[PDB]
Amino acid sequence: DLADLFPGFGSEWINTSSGRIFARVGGDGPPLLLLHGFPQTHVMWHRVAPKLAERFKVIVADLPGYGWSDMPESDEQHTPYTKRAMAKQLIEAMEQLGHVHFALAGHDRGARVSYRLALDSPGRLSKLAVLDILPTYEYWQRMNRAYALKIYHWSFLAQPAPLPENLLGGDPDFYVKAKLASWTRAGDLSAFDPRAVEHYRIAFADPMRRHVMCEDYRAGAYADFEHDKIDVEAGNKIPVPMLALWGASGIAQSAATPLDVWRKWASDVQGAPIESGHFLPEEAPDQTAEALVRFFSAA
Amino acid sequence: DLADLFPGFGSEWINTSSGRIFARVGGDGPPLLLLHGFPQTHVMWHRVAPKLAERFKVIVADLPGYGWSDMPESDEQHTPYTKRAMAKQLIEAMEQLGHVHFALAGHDRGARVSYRLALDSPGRLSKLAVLDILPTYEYWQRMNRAYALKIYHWSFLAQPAPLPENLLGGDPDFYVKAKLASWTRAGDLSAFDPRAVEHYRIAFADPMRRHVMCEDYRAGAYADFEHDKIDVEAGNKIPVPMLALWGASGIAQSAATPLDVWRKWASDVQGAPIESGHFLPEEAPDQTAEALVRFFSA
Repeated sequence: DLADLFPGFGSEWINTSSGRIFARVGGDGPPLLLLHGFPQTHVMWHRVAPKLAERFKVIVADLPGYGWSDMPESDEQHTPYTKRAMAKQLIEAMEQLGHVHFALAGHDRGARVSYRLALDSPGRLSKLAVLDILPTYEYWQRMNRAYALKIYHWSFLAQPAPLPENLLGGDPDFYVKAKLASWTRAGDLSAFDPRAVEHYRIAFADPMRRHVMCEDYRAGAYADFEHDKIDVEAGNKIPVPMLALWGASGIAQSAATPLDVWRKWASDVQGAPIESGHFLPEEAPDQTAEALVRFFSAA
Repeated sequence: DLADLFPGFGSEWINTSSGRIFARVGGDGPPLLLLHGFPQTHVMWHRVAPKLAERFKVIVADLPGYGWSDMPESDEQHTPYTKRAMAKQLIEAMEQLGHVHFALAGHDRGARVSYRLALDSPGRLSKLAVLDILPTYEYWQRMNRAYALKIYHWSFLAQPAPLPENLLGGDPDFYVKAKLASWTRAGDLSAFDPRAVEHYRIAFADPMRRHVMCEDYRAGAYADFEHDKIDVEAGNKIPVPMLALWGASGIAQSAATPLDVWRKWASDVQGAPIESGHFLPEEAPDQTAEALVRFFSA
C-alpha cells in the first residue's frame, strides 16, 4: 500500500532504449525534470513538486534502475549506472515526451546525473539546479580521513559485488533508514513523510534495486570520476545557468565551500545554502521550493 | 570443531588487568611475541611459529578482544582497543610470564599494536618486526580515492555503532572469507589452511567479537591516529631495531613504499618485500619465517 504523494500528478512509464523511466508528471508550463538520489525515489520531491507544478510541467522521474524505473543490466564498467549513461537515458525519456530543452533539478545521485547531463549535452538544458552535491570528482579529490569517514559509503558501496550487496541483504530496512536518518539535520526520520519513507524502504527491500544502487556507487568511484576528471582537467565548464543549493548540515558543505567548487565547474552558477541536512526538498521543502521556483522562473 | 594448529605448543590464559589474553606458547629461548591482525586470530602464525619456536620462546597471542582473549568493555573513545591500550595490556601479559624485554612481530592490527608498543615503551622490545603495515597515521594521511577504495573497511568499520556491526551481521561468513581472500595474492582462500579459516570464521561468527573489531577500527580512525600524529609531530622515532616486511601485492604497498615510510618512523629499520598478498605468514610462510628468524636471531 504505497501512498500516492503527488495527488493530481499523472504517472508515465517512458520507454527508452535502456528501459522504462517511471515518472510522475504534473503541472504545465516549461518542462522541469526532477531527479532524486540515493536511497530515495522520485517521491522525495513530493513536498516541493506541487509548488513547482504551479509554474512548470514537472516531471518527477525515478532514476534509471531506481524506484519503478527499469533496471538495465549492468556490466563490468557499470555503464548504465554511470551518470553519463543515466543522463543519456533521461535525455531519451524527455525526448519521448517532446522535451528536447528542459529545466533540470537533481538531488544527490540525480544531481550527479544532472551536472553530467549539462556537461555532455548542455544544449538540452535551459537551467540546472543541483541540490547538496559537489561533482563526484571533488568528493574523491577531497577524500581525506575526515571525509572518508563522513562519506564512507562512497567507498563501501563501491566495493566489488557482491560484498556491499551481501551485507546490505541481511537487514535492508536498517541501512536505508540509517542513511535517511544520518544525513538529515535532526539525525532521525522526523523530516520525512512516513509514507515517503515507506517508498524508500520498499525500493530498498528489492535486492536488485540494492544492487543497482551499488552499481551507481561503483560508477561513482570509477567511470563517473573518470568522466569528471576529464572535464575538470580539460577546464570544461557547465555553460548552463545553474543553481547550487546545499544544506548547511548537508554532505556537500562538509567537503568544501560549495559555491567556490561549483564556480570551477560552471560558468554561471548561483548558490544558496539552506538550513537543512542533505535532504533539502524534504527537510526544507518551502525554502527549497522557493529557491527552485525563483531560479527556474527567472528570465 | 577447531583444530590445534600448533602441535606441542602450550595454551596459556594470561591474566591482565583488562582481561585474559589467550596465547599458544612454544619453544624456548628468548621470548618472541607474535600478534595477529584482522580478521584473524593467533592461528595465522601456525605455519611460521614452529620455525620460530626452534630458536625462541614463541608466544602466539590473541589480541585483546580477538580470538579467545577476553573482550574488555569498550567506551566512547574505544580506549581498550586503541593500540596504546592493547600494547599496555600485552606488556602486562608478557610481565605475567616474566617477559619484560622481548622480541615482537605483528601482522596487520597486531603490527599496529607493535609499533605503538615500540613508540610508547621501547625498552620492552629487543627487536620489532611489522608485517604488511604502515603506521596508521600514514594510511590516513595518504587517504585518497585509491586508498579509500582499497582500504574502505578503515572507514566502514569505524562508522559509529551499530552501523558496521549490523551490516557485518548480514553475512559474516561471507565477510570474513571475502576479506581473507581478497587480500591474498591468489584472490581466493587457497593460501589458507582450511582449519585456520575455520578459526577465523568462528571468531567472526560472534557478534561481540565483530563489535570488538569495529572498536579496533574506530580506535584506528580516532585515538590511534591522534597518538601517531603526536609522535610524527614530535618527530618521535622507534629506536628498536625493526624489520618491515610487506607483501608484493599487499596493503602496505599502495599509497607508499614501505621501507621509505618506516624509515621516517624508525631509526633502524630494514625491510624486504615478500612474494605475497597481505597474509605473509600464511601466503609465504617459508619466506616470512626465514626473514623473521634471520632478523630475530641476528
